[PDB]
Amino acid sequence: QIAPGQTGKIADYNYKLPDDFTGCVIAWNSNNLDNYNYLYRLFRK
Amino acid sequence: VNQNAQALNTLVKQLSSNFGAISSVLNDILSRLDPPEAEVQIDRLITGRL
Repeated sequence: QIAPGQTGKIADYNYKLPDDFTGCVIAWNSNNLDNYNYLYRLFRK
Repeated sequence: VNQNAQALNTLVKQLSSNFGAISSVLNDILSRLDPPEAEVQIDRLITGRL
C-alpha cells in the first residue's frame, strides 16, 4: 500500500502518498530489533 | 448546408466513442475507477477527442 496512488486502511486513513510523489520507498524487517507500541488507525471521517 | 451539418454531427457522435477507454462516459470512468488508474483511462478520451 506504500506506493504512489494506492488504497487500503493504511494508505487512506493513516498515511497517503500522492499520485505524483517524486521519490523512492524502502523497507526492512525489525522483528529481531523492535510489541504493542505500534499504533495504527482503523477509521476516519 | 449538408457538409457543415454532417461535420457537426460526426463531431458530436465522436464524444460517445470509446477510443479504447473502458467507457465513453466520463462519469463512468470517474465513479468506477480510483484516480491512479482513472487518469490513464481519461487521457484516452482526451487524446481521442483532441
